[PDB]
Amino acid sequence: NASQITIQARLISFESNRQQLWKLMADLNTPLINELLCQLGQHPSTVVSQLCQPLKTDPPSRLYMSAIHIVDYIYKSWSLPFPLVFETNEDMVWSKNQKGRLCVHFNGLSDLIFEVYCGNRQLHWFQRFLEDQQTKRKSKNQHSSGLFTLRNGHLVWLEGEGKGEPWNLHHLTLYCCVDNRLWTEEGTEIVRQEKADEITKFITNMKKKSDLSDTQQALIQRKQSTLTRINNSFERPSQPLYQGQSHILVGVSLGLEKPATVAVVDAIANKVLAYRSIKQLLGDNYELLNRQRRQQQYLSHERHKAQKNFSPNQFGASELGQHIDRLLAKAIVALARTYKAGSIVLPKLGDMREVVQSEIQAIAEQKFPGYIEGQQKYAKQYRVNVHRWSYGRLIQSIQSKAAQTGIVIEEGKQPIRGSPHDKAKELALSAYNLRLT
RNA sequence: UAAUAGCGCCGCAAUUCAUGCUGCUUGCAGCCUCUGAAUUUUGUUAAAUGAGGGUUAGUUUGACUGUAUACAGUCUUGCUUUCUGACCCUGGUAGCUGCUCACCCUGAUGCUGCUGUCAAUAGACAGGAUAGGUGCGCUCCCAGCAAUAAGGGCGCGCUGUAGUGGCUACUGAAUCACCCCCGAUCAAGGGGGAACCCGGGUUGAAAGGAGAAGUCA
DNA sequence: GACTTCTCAACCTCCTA
DNA sequence: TAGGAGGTTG
Repeated sequence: NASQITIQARLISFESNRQQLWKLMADLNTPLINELLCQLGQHPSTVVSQLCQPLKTDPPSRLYMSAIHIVDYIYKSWSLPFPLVFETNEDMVWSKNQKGRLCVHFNGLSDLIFEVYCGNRQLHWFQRFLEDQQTKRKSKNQHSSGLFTLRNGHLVWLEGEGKGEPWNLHHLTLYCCVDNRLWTEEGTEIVRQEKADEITKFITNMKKKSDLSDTQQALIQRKQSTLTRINNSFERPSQPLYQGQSHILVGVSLGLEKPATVAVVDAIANKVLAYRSIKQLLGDNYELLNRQRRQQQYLSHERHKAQKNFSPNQFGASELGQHIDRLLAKAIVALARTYKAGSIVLPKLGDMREVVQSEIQAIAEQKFPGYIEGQQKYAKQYRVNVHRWSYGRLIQSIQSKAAQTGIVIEEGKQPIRGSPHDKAKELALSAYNLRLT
């Protein structure tokens, strides 16, 4: 699931409650470090479960389980404590304070009621969590847990500049992972379909082998309980999702001179419905692209100047590149949705060094026809000014936005040469040609 | 005193276009009114970019419902970012750390560069982001430096007190989004104005997917 | 900071209120 | 009886 998103909010409680939480978070981060050395040594994560059992009594029943999950994630990789991650829809017990504000009541923290401070841009998510738990409560456990839009969340701390306090210094911040497709009823239908198929496959696979007479029956019981409860739905808003025209393919072309260009082209026909260039996708946000290029030049010169012995290089850095890589994805997806596009085509990220090198060469021979010295000099001067874009965050942001809206993404092969509009059109057509296979 | 030239950018002009407009003939035909694209050629334009360091639980970007992408209704919380304004500053004082250096010569993706006044010492003091060059920046150029790229020479294995940096602690100013006043700042809002529009509104906007750990750049 | 992997329960099952 | 906290699992 690439459609799922993460929301955040700041929690606000008394000084005493924060004190208890800080003490427990320290008493939980201290032993999980000890669990690491024990865990890592034996391998050269199922055994980890009974590995923590002796560690239980050494120094929050649901919270000791939490540290187990974090380690498993680190292993498979190959004064703030670590976040307390809640890998359960039902770990948090939402409520509404007497003053109307929401509250969170964590499972292991019986007396720790935090007040939820968030933004109105995303208060509807917390209200949805509340309504979901309330709907389960009204139905008396007759709704499957797969559909409360709240997959998991982890509580983190944050740094402050007061420099005078153990926790008054630090700010709580809740990070709930919420499946965006789980908001509308029609999307929850597809989510229910996929989850039912997964449950069927998993139960068939597990029935095909033999397990313990009690754990196997209990897990299978939960499976059919989920299958029974999942058919009863919630009173969620209805939206017609997205239709998608198969023949219409929005082709997106990445380069150096133009950071990104698009081409809405028919595939059954051979006509381009409408091109858009980088100056036209970024409506009134083009000065942002220019100043980001200037900043990426300045920061690269500074990084080169710093050489080997340096102070931290984030001086003057920002997330302007990310803001532009999101403004661009929003515009590209909106353009796709306007023309009923069924898919957005993106270049393979692997072919993004060869493409930029070839584009630099093409510009060089375009300026200096055969004067090789001038071509090399201009290539150097161009690489000085027009730095390489960040073609990873852009492809990722488009993948997120399109998946959220409902537009599937395919990948083709960007042509080596030609005008950026022609490159985009031919990429889009090549994608359809390969889809025909 | 000098900044030629070069490259990126930004507009301003032309020209050809269509990603545009109109016409139906529905894919052709005109054109350039708009919206843009592509060349090349300009820098007057109060034309458009750009313009040191900071300052808001800042405004807008919102949800659902009914109707037809709009409007009406209801709810709304201050999270993380990005711009634009506006404002403030160009800092103390007290410790500590890092680097560099006998001298020349080359002069680096090196350093520094604003006004005014006083001295005309090398610095103060008042202003202050229009801050060396050009419409705007640069790893380019220019002026001074250059021991703090690199290399070359060359005194007695040293030349070492200065030049630059970093850090902590307590501090200074602005704690803002029409303006002021009193608050809050693990929360908390209230009060008083003014302009504009028609007792109500307005008095800038945007975007969010997080975390972990590696691989590096 | 910017690129690369990786994660995104759930009904059961007691046990106090 | 309805939450609260644990419990377990490919």
